[PDB]
Formats: sequence, C-alpha cells, structure tokens
Amino acid sequence: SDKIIHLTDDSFDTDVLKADGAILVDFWAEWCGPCKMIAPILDEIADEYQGKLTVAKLNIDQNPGTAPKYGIRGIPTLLLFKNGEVAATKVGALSKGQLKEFLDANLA
Repeated sequence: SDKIIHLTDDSFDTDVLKADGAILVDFWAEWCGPCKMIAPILDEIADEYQGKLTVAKLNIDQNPGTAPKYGIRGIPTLLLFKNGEVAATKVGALSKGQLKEFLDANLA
C-alpha cells in the first residue's frame, strides 16, 4: 500500500463520493488472498499513474456496509470512480497489462 489510499465507509463520502479526478477503489479483505496478490500490482500502477490515477483500497471486513451499497458481487472488486461516478468496474483480479489497459481506457 506504499502509494495506496486506504478508505473507510466513513471517509468514502468525502474521499470518493465528493471526489474530483479518477479514483480506483479496490474493495478487499485480509482473508481474500487475491487482494494481496493484486496489492503490489496496484502499488506499481499507483506509482506509474502518479497524479493521473488515485489508487485506493477499501477494507470490507472493517467496512461491510460498502459491499451492499455498491452491490459487491465478490472481492477483489475494483470500482473506478470518476468524480464520485462509477465509470467502470472489475470483479476479480487482473494482470498488470490488462489493468493498465483497463485504467488507460477509462482515463482516456
């Protein structure tokens, strides 16, 4: 999480819903192995897209309410919030290339 924003339900309002720019919100949980697998990828992405994409992580174990709120199907769940509006989303993990493509395609 070297360059990742750890969100909470409480902070979600101001940090995501009242955001400006592109925020990639990765919903995760300690037990959800693949979240840990993508974590370094998300950090690399965060570094690569510094100032272009705000990479964020949201711990659902601590913040369950977010899952129902965003009809989360299963974690890891990446929600790409442009100014509080979900521009795109991804259920499950991604490879670095595909993730870069996905993000780039949204950022445009």
